[PDB]
Amino acid sequence: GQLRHNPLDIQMLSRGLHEQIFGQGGEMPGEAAVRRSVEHLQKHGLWGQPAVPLPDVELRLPPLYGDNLDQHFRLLAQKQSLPYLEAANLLLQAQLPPKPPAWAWAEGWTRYGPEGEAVPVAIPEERALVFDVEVCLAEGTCPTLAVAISPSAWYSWCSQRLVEERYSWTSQLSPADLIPLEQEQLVVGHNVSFDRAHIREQYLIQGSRMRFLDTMSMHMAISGLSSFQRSLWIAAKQSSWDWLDISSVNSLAEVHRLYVGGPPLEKEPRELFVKGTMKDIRENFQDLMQYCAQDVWATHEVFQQQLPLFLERCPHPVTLAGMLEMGVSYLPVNQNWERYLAEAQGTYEELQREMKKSLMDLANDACQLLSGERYKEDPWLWDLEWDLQEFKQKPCSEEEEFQQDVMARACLQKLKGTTELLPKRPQHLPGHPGWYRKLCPRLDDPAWTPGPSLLSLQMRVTPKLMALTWDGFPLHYSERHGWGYLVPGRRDSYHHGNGPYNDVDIPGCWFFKLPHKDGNSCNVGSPFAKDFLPKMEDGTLQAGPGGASGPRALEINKMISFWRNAHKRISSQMVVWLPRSALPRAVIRHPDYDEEGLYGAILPQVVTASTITRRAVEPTWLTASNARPDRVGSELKAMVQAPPGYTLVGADVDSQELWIAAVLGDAHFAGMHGCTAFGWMTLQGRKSRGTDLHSKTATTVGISREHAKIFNYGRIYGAGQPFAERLLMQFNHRLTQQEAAEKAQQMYAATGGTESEMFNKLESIATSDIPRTPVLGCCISRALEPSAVQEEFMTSRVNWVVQSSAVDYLHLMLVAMKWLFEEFAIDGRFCISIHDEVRYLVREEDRYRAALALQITNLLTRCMFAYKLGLNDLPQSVAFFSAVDIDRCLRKEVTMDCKTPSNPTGMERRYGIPQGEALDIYQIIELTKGSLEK
Amino acid sequence: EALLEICQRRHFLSGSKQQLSRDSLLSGCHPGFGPLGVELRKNLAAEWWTSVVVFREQVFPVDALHHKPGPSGKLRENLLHGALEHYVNCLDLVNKRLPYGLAQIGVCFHPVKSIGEKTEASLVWFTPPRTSNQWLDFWLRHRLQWWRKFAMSPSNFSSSDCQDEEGRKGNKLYYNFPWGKELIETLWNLGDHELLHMYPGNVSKLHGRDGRKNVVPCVLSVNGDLDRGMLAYLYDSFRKVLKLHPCLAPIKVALDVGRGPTLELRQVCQGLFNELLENGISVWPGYLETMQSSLEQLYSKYDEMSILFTVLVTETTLENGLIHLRSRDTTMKEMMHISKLKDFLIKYISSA
Amino acid sequence: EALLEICQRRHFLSGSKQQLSRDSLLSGCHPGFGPLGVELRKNLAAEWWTSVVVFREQVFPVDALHHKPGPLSGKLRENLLHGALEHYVNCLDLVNKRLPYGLAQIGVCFHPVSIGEKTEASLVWFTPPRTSNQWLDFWLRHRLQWWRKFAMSPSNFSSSDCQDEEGRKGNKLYYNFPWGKELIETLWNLGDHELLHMYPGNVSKLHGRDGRKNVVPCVLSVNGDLDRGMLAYLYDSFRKVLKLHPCLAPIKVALDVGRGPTLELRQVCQGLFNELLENGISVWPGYLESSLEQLYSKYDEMSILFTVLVTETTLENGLIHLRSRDTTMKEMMHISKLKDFLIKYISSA
DNA sequence: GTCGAGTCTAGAGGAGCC
DNA sequence: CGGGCTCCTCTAGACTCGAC
Ligand SMILES: Nc1ccn([C@H]2C[C@H](O)[C@@H](COP(=O)(O)OP(=O)(O)OP(=O)(O)O)O2)c(=O)n1
Ligand SMILES: O=C(Nc1ccn(-c2ccccc2)n1)N[C@H]1CCOc2c(Cl)cccc21
Ligand SMILES: [Ca+2]
Repeated sequence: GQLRHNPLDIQMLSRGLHEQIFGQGGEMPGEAAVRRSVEHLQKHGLWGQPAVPLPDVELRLPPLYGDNLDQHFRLLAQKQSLPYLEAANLLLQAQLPPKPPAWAWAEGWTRYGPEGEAVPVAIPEERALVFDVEVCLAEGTCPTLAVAISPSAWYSWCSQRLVEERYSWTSQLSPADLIPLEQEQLVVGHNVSFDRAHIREQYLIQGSRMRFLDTMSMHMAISGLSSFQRSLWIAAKQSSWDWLDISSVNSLAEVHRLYVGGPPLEKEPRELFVKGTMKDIRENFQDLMQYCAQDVWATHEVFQQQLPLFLERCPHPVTLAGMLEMGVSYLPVNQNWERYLAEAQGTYEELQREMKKSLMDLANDACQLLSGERYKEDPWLWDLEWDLQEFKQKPCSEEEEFQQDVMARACLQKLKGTTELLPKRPQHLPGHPGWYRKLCPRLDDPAWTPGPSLLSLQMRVTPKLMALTWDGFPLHYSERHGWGYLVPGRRDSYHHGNGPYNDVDIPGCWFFKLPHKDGNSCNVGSPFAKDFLPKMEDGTLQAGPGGASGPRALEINKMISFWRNAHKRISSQMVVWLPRSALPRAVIRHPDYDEEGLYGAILPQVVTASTITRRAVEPTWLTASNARPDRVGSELKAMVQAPPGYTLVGADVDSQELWIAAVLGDAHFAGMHGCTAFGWMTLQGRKSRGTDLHSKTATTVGISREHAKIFNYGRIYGAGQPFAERLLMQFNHRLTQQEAAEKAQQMYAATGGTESEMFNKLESIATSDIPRTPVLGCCISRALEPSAVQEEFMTSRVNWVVQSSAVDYLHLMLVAMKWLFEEFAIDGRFCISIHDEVRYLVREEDRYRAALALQITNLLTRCMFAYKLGLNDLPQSVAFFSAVDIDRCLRKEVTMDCKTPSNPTGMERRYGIPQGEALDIYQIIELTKGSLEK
Repeated sequence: EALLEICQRRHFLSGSKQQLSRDSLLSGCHPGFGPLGVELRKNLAAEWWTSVVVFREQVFPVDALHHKPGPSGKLRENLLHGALEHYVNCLDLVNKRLPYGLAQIGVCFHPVKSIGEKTEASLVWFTPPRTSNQWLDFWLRHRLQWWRKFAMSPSNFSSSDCQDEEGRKGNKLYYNFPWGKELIETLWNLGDHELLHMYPGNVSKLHGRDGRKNVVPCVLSVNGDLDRGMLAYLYDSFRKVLKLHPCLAPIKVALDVGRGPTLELRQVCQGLFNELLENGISVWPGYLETMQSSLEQLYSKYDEMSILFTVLVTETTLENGLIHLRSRDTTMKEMMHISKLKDFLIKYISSA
Repeated sequence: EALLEICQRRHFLSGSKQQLSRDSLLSGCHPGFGPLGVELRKNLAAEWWTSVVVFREQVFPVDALHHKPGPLSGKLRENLLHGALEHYVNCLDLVNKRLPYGLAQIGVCFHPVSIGEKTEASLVWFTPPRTSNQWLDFWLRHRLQWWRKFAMSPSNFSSSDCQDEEGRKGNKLYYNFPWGKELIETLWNLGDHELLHMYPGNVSKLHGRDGRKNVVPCVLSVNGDLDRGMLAYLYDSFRKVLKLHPCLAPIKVALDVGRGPTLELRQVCQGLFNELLENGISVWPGYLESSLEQLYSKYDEMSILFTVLVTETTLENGLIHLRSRDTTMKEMMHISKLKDFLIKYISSA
C-alpha cells in the first residue's frame, strides 16, 4: 500500500513519493533510539494518541537529476547561476582605463575609449556592469544621469530632461523615459534595486534574463551588523569589541573602507540631486558626473573584494541562485492605483480635519482663561506659556458723491503709505499666548489655514486641552517619565499603580505614570495610543468634554495612524505605465481589457540580503499592512492587481520556524521524526481543522491566532514569563494580573523538557567556532562569531540559525520554482517574496499547473531539509501546502473584500475584483491530472 | 429656546414666538427669514453651487418654472420634474457624453390646508446604468463631506441606506437636532422609469455615450433642504456665540470708531468700508450708530450675530495706521496696520 | 429673430425653436432659461445687488414669501412691496429707528396673463416726506446709470415721467427694443397710504427718527424686471457675435487643445482650468472633446470673452494662443500670465 | 554687535511587517 | 534577555543669519 508509518507511529510520506525522493536503502533508527523516543514521549504524555490518516498522495514527480536530493539542488542552482558567475568573473579579472577627463553633454549612451573620447552607442552591450544612477529628487523620479563600468570601457548616460529644458514634463513615467539596457547579463551596484528600477526593459510583463547583484547584500552575508551592533559601532566611530574592525555599515564609504581601504570617499556637500534643481545639475554637470564615476569605481573595488569571501562563506549554489531570483520582483498595477492614492489621501484629509476641528475649538475656548489669570486655576493648562508680547514699531448729488468717494479713498490711501515705521516681517500673533502662537501656522507658509491648525493628538498640549483624566485624576507630563497623572492629597497614598515619584514635585499632589503596555521601565509618549482605547471604554481614561470625544479621538487616531506614517512611502512609489505596444497580446485580447485604463508596474526596491539573517528589506512592501475594517489605506497590497489574463498564484509556508526548530531538535535526539515532545506536537495537527500549534495556543488563551504567533515565537527565542504576561494582558483585557501569570506558568512549565533538544541544537550551532546554516551551510557574519563577540549577542545568534534556515528555505523554493517553470514552459514569473510567502504572476491558463509546481516545490524543500539533517524521511503532516491562493489581487486571504475607511464599498463593488480560491493538494491533482505538462 | 430668541433678536428669523415653534420652522409655515438669515442662506447656496456646479465640467445650471401648467395648473413640490424636462436639450452641451448633471436652487411648495415654502437644492445626475451604484456612492460621500465640512460637530450628520417601494436604492442624510433627527438631503437611484415615462416613443433620442456605447442613463436625483440645513447650522453653531463657519457667517466684519476726532475717523471708516465692500467682504457699519454702548455690549451683540472680526479705527490710526481687530473665536485683540486688512480678510476666508 | 435663434441654439433660451415667442418672453410664459441665460440673469442680479444693497448702509435684504396666508385661500404674490411693508416695523430695530432705511429683494412675481412669472428686482425706500422727491430723483439717476453702464448703446435706455391715478409723481424707465420701447423699470412715490392701510391705528409704531423728531415715512417703489433686463442686454449686445459686457457674459474663457499628445495636453488644460476657476473666472471646458473657424464662431455666439488653445508648443515654452472676441486678433502669451490678464481685463471692463 | 526668528540634528516614543 | 527590520512626528538644542 501507499501508507507508511515510523516507529513512533507518525504517518510518513507516501511510498511512491518516498521512493522517488529518498530512494531506497536507508538506515533504520535502531532499538536504542526508538526506546529513548518512546520513553520521552510517554513521559510527556503523547505516545499512543492516534491521528486521522491523511489521504495518500500519488505523484509522478519530474525526473530529479543526480544521485540524491542535495546533488539535484546543486545541479539546478549551478545551471541557473552559471552565466552570472562568469559575468562576475569577467568583472573580477579585468581592470579599467582611467576615467575620462571631460564627460559628454549628450543624450543617450556614449562609449568612452582611451584618452577620454566619447562615441555614440545604442546600448553598452556588456555581459557585466557596475551601475550607479542619479535622480533629481525635486524634478521627480525620472533618472537624470548614470555611469556604467565595464571590463573594457567606461560608460555615461544622460536623460533628455537634463539636456533639454522644457516648460513642462509628464509626471507619469513611461518605458521611453528610462535608461535603456539589455544572453545572460549581470549588473552590480551598491543598492542595485534602485538602479534596476530605472531600467526601461525591467518593466515589461514578460521576464528578462538580466540579474542584479548588490554589495550591501553581500556585505551583510560576509560581515554585517545587527541594529544594536550598528548603534554601538556608530557610537564607537564618533564587553567584546574585536568585531568593530571586521564590520561596517552599509554606507558605500564604510564598505569601501572595510573591504578596500584608503583615502575616505567624499560626497558633494551641495546635494544637487537631493536638494538642488535641474539648473544646478546643468551647471554642475562635470562635478556630479565625476562623483558618480567615483561611486561606481568604489563599488567595483568592493565587489572585487567581496565576491571571493562571499563564495567562500556561502559555498552552496542555491544561496546565490536565490539571491539572483530574489531581486527580480515585479508588482503589476493599473489606474486603480491612482484612484486608491486619491481616495486614501481624501479620507485622511477628511478625518484629519474632523479631528482638528475639535482641538481648534478647545484651544479657542481656552484662550479666555487669559483674562483675570484664570489659567492658574485650570488643573490642565496652568503650566503653558500665557505671557503676552507687545506690538513692535521702528441725498448728495452725483458730483458731491463722487467727490466724497474720492476724498475717502485718498484719505485711506494716505494712511496706507505709513509703512515706513512698520517692520517688514509681521510679528506673529503678539497678543495671543505663546502656547497658542506655536499651534498657529505662520502667514508666509504656502499651505496656510486659519486657527490653531498645527494642533494634533500627538502633541503635548492636546491631552491638557481635552481635559483627559485617568481614574478621576488629571493627566500630567514629566520629561523624565513621560505621561502620567496627578493624584491630589499631599498634606505637605490611596492609589496604586506606577507609584509615587518625588522627582516631578507638583505641590499638593503625587505623580503616577500611565501603565505602559511594555512595563514600568518604559515611558508613555501620548495617551492616544491604541493600547488606551480599552481603558477609555472601561471608563478609566475619560475626556473632559464627555460624550464620545475621547473615543472618537482614539478611533480616528487608529484609523489614520498607518497612512500618516506611510503616505510618503506609498504615494512616492515609482509607477511606469506601459503603452499599448508594450503589453502582451494576451492582455490586449482579453475580455477584461480596459482601453481607457492604464496598466503599469512597480518594481520594489528590494535589498536581497539586508539582515544578519539575510532576510530582504523593503521600506514599503515588506512593511505593507493588510486590509482592516478601521485603517485608512490598508488595502495597499490589494491594489497590486494582475493584468487581464493573469492571476497571482502563491502560497505561504505553514508554521515555518516551529517546524525548523522541531526538525533540528528531532535530528539532535534521534534520527527520525517526532522524537521529542515539541516535534510530535508540531507534527500532529492540521491547519484546516484548527488543530495546529498557533490555533491551539489561541484556544488555550483568549488571544487570537495572529497574537498566538507572537506569543509562541517569543517563547522560543528567549521571552521570559513577564513578557508573556504583558502580551496576555495586552491581547486579552479580561485577564487579570494573577490570571495572566497563571497561563504564563502553564505555557512555560515544561520548557529534561519538551523543548530541550531544539534549544541544545541551537546553542550547539551558535557557540560553534564558525556557526553555519544546518542546511545550505552559510556562515554567520564575522561580527557575531565567538572569536569576535564571545558570549555576547546570544539571542541574535541563536535566532540566526532558524531565521537563516528560513532564508535557505526561501532560496530553495525560488530555485525549484524557477526549474519547474522553465522545464514545462509555465508562462509566469516571480512576483514578490515576503519573508515566508512567495507570489507568482502566472497567466490565467496555467494557474493550476503553477499550484502543482508550488506543492512539488514545498515537498522537495521539506525533503531537502530532512535529508540535510540526516532524518532521511518526511512526515505527511507537513509534506504539502495547506492552501495555495489563486487570486487576481494580492491579499492574505482569497475571501476578504477589503473594506476600509478609504474603501468602504469593498474590492468587489468599487473594482472588478472577484474572490479567489485556496486549494489543497488533492484539488490541484484532480484539476491538473497530476502532471505539469500541457 | 435661547437659540430662537437670539435668531429672532438678531434678525435671523422674523415673527413672534407664536410662529417660531420648531414645527413651524420645519414645515415651512413660518414667516420669512430675517436679513441675517437670508445672508446665511445665501452663503449656504453659494457654497453648494461652488461644490456642485463650479468645480464640475459636466454640471450645468437649469431653470424650472415654479408652476407646471396644463393637466388648472399647480405649484411645484420638487425640482426633479423641471430638471428632467431639460435632459434632451442639455444632452447637446456635453456632446452626448455621460455622466452629466443639471443643478438648481429654488423654493418648492409643500402642503402642510396651508402651504410651507422650502428652499431646496437639487442635482440630477444622468449616469450609465453600469456605474449607477458607484456614482450614487460617490455623491453620497461627496454630499455628506460637504455637510460635514462646515459643521463644528460633523458627527451630527449621518447617512442611512434606504429602499423605495419599487426596491430602488437610495440614501438619506440627516442632522441630529436636539429633539431628534430630521431629513436634510435625499439621494435616489431612480432608473430610466421617469425618463421613459416623460419621453415616450423612440428611445434613440435619449441615448448617451457610456464610453463607446450608447445607453439610457439612470437618473440619480439629489435633493437637499437649504432651510432645514440652515437651521441645522444655526443649531450646530450654538458666553453666547454662534460659531458659524467663516464661509457661512452672514456678516464677516464689523466696523466701529473710537474717540475723537470724529470727522476724520468717519472718513477713514468710510474708505475702509468701501475697500472691504469692493473686495467682496460684508461689513456691519457700527460707526454710524448714535446710541453708543460700551465695548463689552458691542462685543456680545457682534458675537450673537456671528461677526468674525471687529475693527476699531481709533485716533491712533490717524498717526500710525494701526487698527484693532478682535476675533470671535479667540476673544483676543490684535493690532494690524490698515494697509494689510484686505489681504488678510481675503486670506482668512479663502483658506477656511 | 436671428438673435432668438442664436439664443435657443447656444442654450440661452430653452425650448423648441418655434416655441420661442416674443410675447411669451415679454410676459413670462416662456418655458424657462437655458444654462447661459441663467448665468446671465445671475450676473445681472449680482450687479444689481452690488449697486443697491452692498454699497449702502440703509439697504437690506428681505425674505417675503411667495404666498399670502390668511383671508383676503391665499394667493401668489403679485408685487414685492407688500413683503417689504410687512418687514418695515420689526426691521426698524436694525437701523435704531433711523430714517431713511430701505429693503430690497430679487424674487419671483406671478401675474395674471395662463400664469406668467417675472423675476423682478424691487427696492422699497422709506423716506421722511420732506425729501421724498429728492430721493426719488437720486434713485432715478442711479438706476438709469446702472442700466446704461453695461449697454453698448446706452441711448436706447430711455427715461420718462408720469403720474398715477392719484396724481403722485413717478418716473418710468424703458429700453428701446427693435420692435419698440418696452418698460423695464418703474418708480413711484406712493406715500403713506399703503403703510397706514397695513398698519391701522397706533401710528407710534410707524414713526421714524428724522433729526430727533418722529416721522411716518413715505415709501418709494423702485421696481424693475430682470428677465426683461436680460432680453434687453441680449438685444443690445447684437459676423455672428454677442458682445456682452464682461460683467454679464456667462462664460468668459474657452479652453481647447490641438494635436497629440492628448494626455499631457489634457493635464495642462486641467491645471489651467482649475487655476482659473479658483479665482472666479468661468471657463468652458472645450478640451474634453473641429476647425478653428467653427469653434471661434461657436464661442462668439456664446458671448465668450477669450479663447485659449494649448498645443505641443505649450509644453516647450508655455505659450498659449489667445484670441479676443471684441477684436478679432490672436496673440501668444505665457500660461502664468493668463490669469492676471483675465482678472485685469474684467476689472477694467 | 546683539538678540530673536528659521534650519538642521538627534533622540524618544509609536506604529506597520514577518 | 523574543528576534529581525522599516519609517514617522514631535520636541529640545545648537547653530546661522538678518534687522535694529
Ligand atoms: N511575531 C513574529 C512573527 C513572525 N516570526 C517569524 C517566525 C515565522 O516562522 C516567520 C513567518 O511568520 P508567519 O507569521 O508567516 O508564521 P507562520 O508562517 O509560522 O504561520 P502560518 O502557519 O499562519 O503561515 O516569521 C516571528 O519570529 N515573530
Ligand atoms: O486664524 C488665524 N491665523 C493666523 C496665523 C497668523 N496670523 C497672524 C495675523 C496677523 C498678525 C500676526 C499673525 N493669523 N489667526 C486668528 C487667530 C487669533 O485671532 C485672530 C485675530 Cl485677533 C486677528 C486675525 C486672525 C486671528
Ligand atoms: Ca507562514
